[PDB]
Amino acid sequence: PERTFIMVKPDGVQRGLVGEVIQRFERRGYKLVAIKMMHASEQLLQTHYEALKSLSFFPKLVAYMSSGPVVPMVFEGRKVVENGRTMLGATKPEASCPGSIRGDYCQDVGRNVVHGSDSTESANREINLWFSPQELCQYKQAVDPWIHE
Amino acid sequence: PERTFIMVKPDGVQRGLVGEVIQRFERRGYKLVAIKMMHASEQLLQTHYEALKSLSFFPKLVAYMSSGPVVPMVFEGRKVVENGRTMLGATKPEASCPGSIRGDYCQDVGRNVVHGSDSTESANREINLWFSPQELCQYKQAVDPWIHE
Ligand SMILES: Nc1ncnc2c1ncn2[C@@H]1O[C@H](COP(=O)(O)OP(=O)(O)O)[C@@H](O)[C@H]1O
Ligand SMILES: Nc1ncnc2c1ncn2[C@@H]1O[C@H](COP(=O)(O)OP(=O)(O)O)[C@@H](O)[C@H]1O
Repeated sequence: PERTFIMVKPDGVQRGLVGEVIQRFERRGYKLVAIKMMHASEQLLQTHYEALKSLSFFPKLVAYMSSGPVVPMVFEGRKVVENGRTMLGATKPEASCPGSIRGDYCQDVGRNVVHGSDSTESANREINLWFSPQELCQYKQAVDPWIHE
Repeated sequence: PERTFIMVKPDGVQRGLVGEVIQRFERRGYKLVAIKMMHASEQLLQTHYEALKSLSFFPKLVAYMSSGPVVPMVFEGRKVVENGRTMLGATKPEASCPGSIRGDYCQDVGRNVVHGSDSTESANREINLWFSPQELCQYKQAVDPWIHE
């Protein structure tokens, strides 16, 4: 069961885009299995972005990502990691195509509304960092026979 | 700070309407301050519906509301309880007007997608039943000066 970690950033919350992000995944048949709103601590954010810890903008990113609530969530379905990346669009909004989240809503790489896992290994790490196993819900989608072979 | 308790029911999750419900409140300027997905236990559901415990359909409602995950959430803003009720529409979908959630999406009172508090006192009780105070996030909406006097 492929899963990906999606997270609305503080600017996505402020601009009222939480439902929009969820709905883009639901409309593609993906199964919401976990979600919550929280203030993320600096330590959690530093671990989440550990691959970037050596970059100049790391402290600014961490301080920004803790400056208002975020909405982490988990979606499940076929090719959800790769399709999640396409649906979010390029990291830099000016490189993203219309129809993607960042192409429709963003103008600045530093205010690009949403985070999504870039690989299966990253998804598994991020899911387990933000959610305990008991927060992940299991159910069978009624439309399952019509969304994949 | 007025708050209301909104909850997507198992049929709203199955039919991919979670983001739609959130977005109707965000588009009206209301502030999302708490959300999670969970399997609700029978005991929690019986307390939530305690006013109905003497009615014939009570056990069926409780069993149904525990048959798949739900998405409880909390919104904050001026007249959010009363406006929440109008936005959801009448309990019986056939009595609800188009433009409301149940008027747009529902055909059966027993599958009417979403729950919302019917009064301020009910909202405070339900919020505290489903969420500990630490799950409620506080922030200032940037659009605050433009959504109310
Ligand atoms: N040059 C930059 N200046 C400011 N913020 C940046 C810059 N590059 C990346 N960021 C922020 O840090 C995050 C790092 O994520 P990354 O894995 O590089 O790409 P993506 O967010 O598309 O997965 C970005 O989403 C963005 O918000
Ligand atoms: N006659 C009925 N048959 C089956 N289910 C019902 C019936 N009446 C109410 N319910 C269910 O129980 C819930 C009780 O909520 P109630 O406070 O009566 O109205 P509302 O849901 O509009 O606040 C309804 O939302 C509905 O899902």
